[PDB]
Amino acid sequence: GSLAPKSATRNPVKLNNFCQIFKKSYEITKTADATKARTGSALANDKKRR
Amino acid sequence: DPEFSWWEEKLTHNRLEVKTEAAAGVTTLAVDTDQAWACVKGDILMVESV
Repeated sequence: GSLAPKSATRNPVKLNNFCQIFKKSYEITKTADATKARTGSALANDKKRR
Repeated sequence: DPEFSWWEEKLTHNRLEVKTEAAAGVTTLAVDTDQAWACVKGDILMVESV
């Protein structure tokens, strides 16, 4: 024959993260582009590697 | 390519110089270095004049 008890409660936990910028670059001189060499064109191989 | 090459060839006589004096009746002659390689069996050589 007593009274009702006191109430209690809790809260969730917050989590977060960030976004990151990525960059990769390739470069070739115009003379080397026109120059014909074995192992194919240098620009395409550089693009593949990068 | 930025670097290019070509080949040229000259047509010349087969001229030999006798370094050592030889009298009539000598079957062996001495010439300048590596000059005798051009001649083979059957070639006709004639003494030249001014």
